[PDB]
Amino acid sequence: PLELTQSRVQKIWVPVDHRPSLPRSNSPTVIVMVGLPARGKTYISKKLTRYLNWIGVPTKVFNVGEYRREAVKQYSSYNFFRPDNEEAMKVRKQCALAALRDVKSYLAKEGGQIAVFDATNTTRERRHMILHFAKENDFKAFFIESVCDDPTVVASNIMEVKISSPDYKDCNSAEAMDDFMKRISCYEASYQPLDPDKCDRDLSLIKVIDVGRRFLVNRVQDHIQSRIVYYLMNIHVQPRTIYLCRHGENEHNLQGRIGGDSGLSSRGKKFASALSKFVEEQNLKDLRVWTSQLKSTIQTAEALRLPYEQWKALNEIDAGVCEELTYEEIRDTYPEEYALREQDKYYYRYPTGESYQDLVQRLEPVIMELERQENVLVICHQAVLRCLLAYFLDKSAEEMPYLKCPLHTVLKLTPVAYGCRVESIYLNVESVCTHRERS
Amino acid sequence: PLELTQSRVQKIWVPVDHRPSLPRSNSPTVIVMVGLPARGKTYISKKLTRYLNWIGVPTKVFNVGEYRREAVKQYSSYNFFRPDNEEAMKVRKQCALAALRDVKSYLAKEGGQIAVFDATNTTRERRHMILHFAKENDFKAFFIESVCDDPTVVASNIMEVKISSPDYKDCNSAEAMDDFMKRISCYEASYQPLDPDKCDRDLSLIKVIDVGRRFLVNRVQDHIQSRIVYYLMNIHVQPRTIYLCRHGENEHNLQGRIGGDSGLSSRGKKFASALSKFVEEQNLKDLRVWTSQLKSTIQTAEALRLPYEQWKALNEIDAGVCEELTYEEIRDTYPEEYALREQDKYYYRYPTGESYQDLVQRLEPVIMELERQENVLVICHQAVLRCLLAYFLDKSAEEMPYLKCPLHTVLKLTPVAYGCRVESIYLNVESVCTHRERS
Ligand SMILES: N#Cc1c(N)n(Cc2ccccc2)c2ccc(Oc3ccc(NC(=O)CN)cc3)cc12
Ligand SMILES: N#Cc1c(N)n(Cc2ccccc2)c2ccc(Oc3ccc(NC(=O)CN)cc3)cc12
Ligand SMILES: O=P(O)(O)OC[C@H]1O[C@](O)(CO)[C@@H](O)[C@@H]1O
Ligand SMILES: O=P(O)(O)OC[C@H]1O[C@](O)(CO)[C@@H](O)[C@@H]1O
Repeated sequence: PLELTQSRVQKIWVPVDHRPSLPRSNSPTVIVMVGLPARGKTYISKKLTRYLNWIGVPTKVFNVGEYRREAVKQYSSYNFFRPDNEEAMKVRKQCALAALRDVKSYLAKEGGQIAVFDATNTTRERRHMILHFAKENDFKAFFIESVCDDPTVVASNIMEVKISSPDYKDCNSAEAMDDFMKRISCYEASYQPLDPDKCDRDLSLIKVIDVGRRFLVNRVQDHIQSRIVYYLMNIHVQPRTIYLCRHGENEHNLQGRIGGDSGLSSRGKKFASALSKFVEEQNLKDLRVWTSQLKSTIQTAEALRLPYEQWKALNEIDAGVCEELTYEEIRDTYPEEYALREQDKYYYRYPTGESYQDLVQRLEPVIMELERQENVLVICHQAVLRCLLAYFLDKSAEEMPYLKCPLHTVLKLTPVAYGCRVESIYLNVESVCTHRERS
Repeated sequence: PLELTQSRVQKIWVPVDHRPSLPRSNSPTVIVMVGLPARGKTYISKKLTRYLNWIGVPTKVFNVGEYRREAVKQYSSYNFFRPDNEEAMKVRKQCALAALRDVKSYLAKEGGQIAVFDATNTTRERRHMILHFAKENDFKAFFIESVCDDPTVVASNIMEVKISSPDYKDCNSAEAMDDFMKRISCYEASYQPLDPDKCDRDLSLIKVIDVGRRFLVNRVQDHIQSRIVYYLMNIHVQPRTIYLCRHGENEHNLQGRIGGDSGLSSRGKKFASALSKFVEEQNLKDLRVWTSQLKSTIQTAEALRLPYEQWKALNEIDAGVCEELTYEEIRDTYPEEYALREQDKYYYRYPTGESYQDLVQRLEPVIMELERQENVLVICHQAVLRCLLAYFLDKSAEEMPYLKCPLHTVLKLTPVAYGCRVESIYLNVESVCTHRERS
């Protein structure tokens, strides 16, 4: 009794499945965005979706405006958003219902876990309809409202991401700004904010007040909602830069050996000096420096003459029994293991070691702290860097083990208009190449 | 250049410190509890302190009532708490100032990081005085207010932990309840709740409303405050049971070998059956079962015929190079390593392996999820179990590696009146002993 087998790829112990002659084969969530236009609802939707997908929760944004741009060919003006525009009001409702139809298909038929319903959802009527849709489909509903009265914040959002919208292609900055202000005004009369005190007392919600200065949290039901709330409380919209790089070339790199805790080669030491000059030239008022607990990243940070913090979570992927071996020695000693990894690089777990999937779980606290911080330099390792980069660049689990993260190269990340601007800076020091493409 | 040495105990790479001829050698936080008596302030203080200490943040509670019980020998009645009691009002202020004096000494001179100031702090005047004390000593201030108007909740708190207070030793349940209600009334007139809208807008605070049904979060400044907020949102006061046990005896246990991924011995399989009978006899409506990804815990869970979830975070401490070795083989092959561990069992890191300190960091998400859940059975390993037990039993880092966690024994944890009631249930199946006392 209790016969188990270890799955070849993930190394998970499962009950031996001696299928008979005829082999026979929790609740999803609708995140409801709430608020007036230019309140960062799309910014929240996109960032939260990026984080949830990276941690392994399949998430998708359903933006009602995109359904509208598809149904109504060319956008002319705020007149489309008028409350007295009978025809456009019918079209807008149809677009919201078509988005909900795609929400049902995503959560009930496509293996999606979270659907972010990105719309104004400013009226109790619209929200009651979304709740009815959730209850009838056995979906949980979690509301995220963004409340802000600052005209500087509103004007800045219009200038940064609204004027550049496909709706304002034929318009100049002044026309687009004026039209958008009138467009916001169309929503102000019927806007009923969330009321957790009386009306929305039984709803699970978060009210993000004054661009995250204050929060009203009501009835957090589960793990995922609690995580979202913690995430929203850790992120900020302050300007900053994230620099990511690997340790300078090490002795194992020269021998083509994986893992281990070898020190910097002569070229690696040259990169470390080059990195110090680069850091100095960036003229950053304050900079946090993070390393792994492995020698090569610490030696690189030592060259900076700056305080640094060592994180065990930043240590390179653990290769288990394959540690300190070359890829040729892995193919010759463990050919089955080598081929299994090549076929499923993200989920593959090394024997007594890790997978890229395990790395994500380990790096989640790193990501949360990266979000809290401002200027940060992370000196790490190839697999760790691919994982962090997949988070910032919204790369899938399938692409993550193949992202190009060369040695002696700084990846400069600048958060701007929904995404991250990525600049690469090679510090002109030769090294070996450790990148291996798929087969 | 960049000469580093690896510290023998923790295995941390540090710059080689060639001290010259004459060798030369962030801000603490005051957590302010706010609210009327019988609002769970002491419950919050104690639980939060237990969590913060376990994760490695030195934390201490300063309860003003304990300073009062020390200054004023015997407690007679609510008359001591009267606003017109000039003498007792002076004494109570002196007690609060004496507690603050000990807060300053703890944070500035004893290496304490967090001081939980456990008092009513119901008036703006008292809170302004605490803020002045924090600003002058360069301490951060974070307010935690508990607001509840439910008379059932208040009466239940008086019955559960107030009537049994050293103040009510000579009183019967009815006298003590009546005196305590009058005592609460003494505070109601001068009570000024936190106002993050106008008056307390610049204060860093959390308002816990209706026993954690709702939260008002204002100006979370840093990492530790964000963590506290996340913790408060994950804990609950619902009745439940936590069962903790190790996998049934394995083949490595019989050989006296550490680590590895061996399967259950014949006795281990007998324990697994005994555990199923025990679980069945507990008659729990719902029960979550958690295991590690190691075979022995999964085989134990397989005997239950219940759904279970495997956590890589529950995997036994990694012994690095010492994996699959007996303690005799460790002492003979690695005598320096063996002696270093015996001297500093909590901080000692195995080469390419872990410390109990690393285990805590790995187990933090397990603890957070254990808090969210109700009835949970955790089937794990000796070092993992000691770490989890140290959290629930408020054991120090020094005691943690020596806690007794025998094989074939269930530790039944029942949360009641500030602590955890611990019941041990041996399932009458023989095994080897893996416990090793200090030398
Ligand atoms: N109202 C409004 C908002 C707005 N205009 N934006 C766009 C924006 C982009 C880049 C820079 C500034 C604003 C936002 C971007 C995000 C946003 O929601 C937030 C903002 C901040 C937090 N949390 C915190 O800041 C707590 N440390 C959580 C959610 C609100 C707005
Ligand atoms: N008012 C009041 C409270 C009160 N009487 N107690 C004592 C208590 C002990 C055991 C059982 C029930 C209540 C409390 C114990 C804790 C407490 O503060 C909480 C309560 C709940 C949370 N969070 C959540 O429940 C969110 N899942 C965070 C903090 C408030 C009270
Ligand atoms: O997943 P991949 O492509 O093998 O890359 C990860 C490897 O890269 C290295 O960082 C350097 O080759 C190794 O230490 C690690 O095993
Ligand atoms: O810290 P200690 O006392 O060595 O106990 C941890 C050890 O106990 C075991 O779980 C069983 O002996 C080992 O796998 C592990 O190395």
